[PDB]
Amino acid sequence: IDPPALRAAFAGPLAEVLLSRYDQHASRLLDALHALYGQRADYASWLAQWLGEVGDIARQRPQALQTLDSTRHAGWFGQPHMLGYSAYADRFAGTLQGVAERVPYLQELGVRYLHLLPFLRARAGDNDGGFAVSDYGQVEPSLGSNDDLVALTSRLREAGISLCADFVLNHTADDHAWAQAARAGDARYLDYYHHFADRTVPDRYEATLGQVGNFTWVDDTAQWMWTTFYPYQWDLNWSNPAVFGDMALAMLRLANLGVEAFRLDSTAYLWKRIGTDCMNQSEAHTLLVALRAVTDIVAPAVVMKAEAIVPMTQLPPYFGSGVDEGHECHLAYHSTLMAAGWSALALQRGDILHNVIAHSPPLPRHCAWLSYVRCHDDIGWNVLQHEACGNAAQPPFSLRDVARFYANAVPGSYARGESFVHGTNGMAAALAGIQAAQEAGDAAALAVAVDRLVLLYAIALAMPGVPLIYMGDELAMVNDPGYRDDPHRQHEGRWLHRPAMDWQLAAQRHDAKSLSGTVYRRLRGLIRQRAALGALAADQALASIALNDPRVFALTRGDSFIALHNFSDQLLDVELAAIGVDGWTLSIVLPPYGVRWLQR
Repeated sequence: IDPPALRAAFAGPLAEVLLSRYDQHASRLLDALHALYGQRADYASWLAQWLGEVGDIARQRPQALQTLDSTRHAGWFGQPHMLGYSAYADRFAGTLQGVAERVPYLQELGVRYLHLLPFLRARAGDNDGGFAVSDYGQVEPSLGSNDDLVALTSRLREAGISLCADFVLNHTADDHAWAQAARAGDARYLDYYHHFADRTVPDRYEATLGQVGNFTWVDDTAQWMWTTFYPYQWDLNWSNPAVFGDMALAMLRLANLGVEAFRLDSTAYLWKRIGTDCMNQSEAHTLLVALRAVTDIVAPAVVMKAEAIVPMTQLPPYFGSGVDEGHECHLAYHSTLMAAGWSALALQRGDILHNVIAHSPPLPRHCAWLSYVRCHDDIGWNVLQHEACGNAAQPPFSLRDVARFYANAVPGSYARGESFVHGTNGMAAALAGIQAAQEAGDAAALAVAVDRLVLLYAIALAMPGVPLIYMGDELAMVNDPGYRDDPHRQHEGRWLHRPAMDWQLAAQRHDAKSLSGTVYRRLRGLIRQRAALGALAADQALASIALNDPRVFALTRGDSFIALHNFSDQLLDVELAAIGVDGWTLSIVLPPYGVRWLQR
């Protein structure tokens, strides 16, 4: 208790801007922490010490970053010029400094938000693609060190690009320094994890748990360790304030190295409670509110993004529920839209997209969506289970049929994906028909395939928030079956859509006659138009006009923008009086898989 004392601990021996923010946000932070740890005898002593540490980190934040902090307005990340890009640092340019040398390429595309997949120290051996983190405070040696991260983000800022980094807060690798200390008998760090002397308590938990099989016996610690995911990933005990404190500090150190966005991974499992499924508990959101409050005070230029890949009906809480709305995550991934796009494409049904947008939870103030077409993972069709059941406006559809189509397990498919309802692996270009058309040297089919790819991206680009291009899609890169020939990746089918960047192919973006140049040019056109449309800013409404033709999808933004999509293989038109329009293009005829943008 005693706010002035805590403020002084935070303040240090002797700051106006930083302290003004503390005065406005610290109370929310304190209530969150008290709700979670307030009953502990060590709470007060822990809090005072931690705030002192936070204050020191805050004051050492680079001036350039402090400037972004005090000049960025809320919702900056949702403006029209914002365009994202996701890639593995090694696959894209080998190293961090290599990524920095490729910034001109990112700047020409129009990128302002770059997500580099797990680049922090990862577990030796298997590490689930870097998600088994062994050190939150140091870069994977093969990519460089903190010095290079700093140089990278400085270079990125020179192009107006914000770096997004994964922050795996639910668990660490079993070789993380904390885990090694636990292995060595340090009771202090053993307590950073959920450990049990025997199966008694774990059995009680498991009774209501699910399988994603949640506990692993470890010889070195002589205890059962909570392991929701891989046996080598130990779940942190967030009921321990020291864990929250050290992770919060680790987040700020990363922010001080230039990280401007944090993809909070596996946040649903942050809080455990006997009797529950230990998922999406109230406390897990309280933890995110706390972390968000810390950033509002120390580094407000930063954004918090929920990684959670779930049905859009489960996303609102992440933006903060009730009194906390607007005080939790800034962004969330619209996975329902992503899967609906591919489903709509394979079934030639725009009505599925109408269903998704018409029911898309309205974004809270200063919050936005992360829209995308593909990512480093397989397409998880299950997120559409609800929609697939159909409703009064949209008849049901088969997810199994959609999966089979993209896995080319059906007679007439132009897709070349691979089954992982099981997910689907493969590059956007492979799924859209581009790979198949290229294999057959079919010019006609290639052109249609290019339209399909552009169509799905146009949808993401019209969304409120950050449209995230997956590395290589702008060049229509196809699958990389190469992983199939080396015993180290062979067992991981997702490598099929995790190719290394082809910089020679990238050089072809200049030849408007090449496939890559054609795809690149078309995507660039949409990107530029999006950048000029204020109606597309995240604070503007997002809706969908119900049309009487199931093949078409109409997406509206604000009250002056309308995007029309034809998800069928046939030419058709949409009557102006059916969408109450008669404006400017940026009835209306829509070619197969065509998209049209209009404004007042």
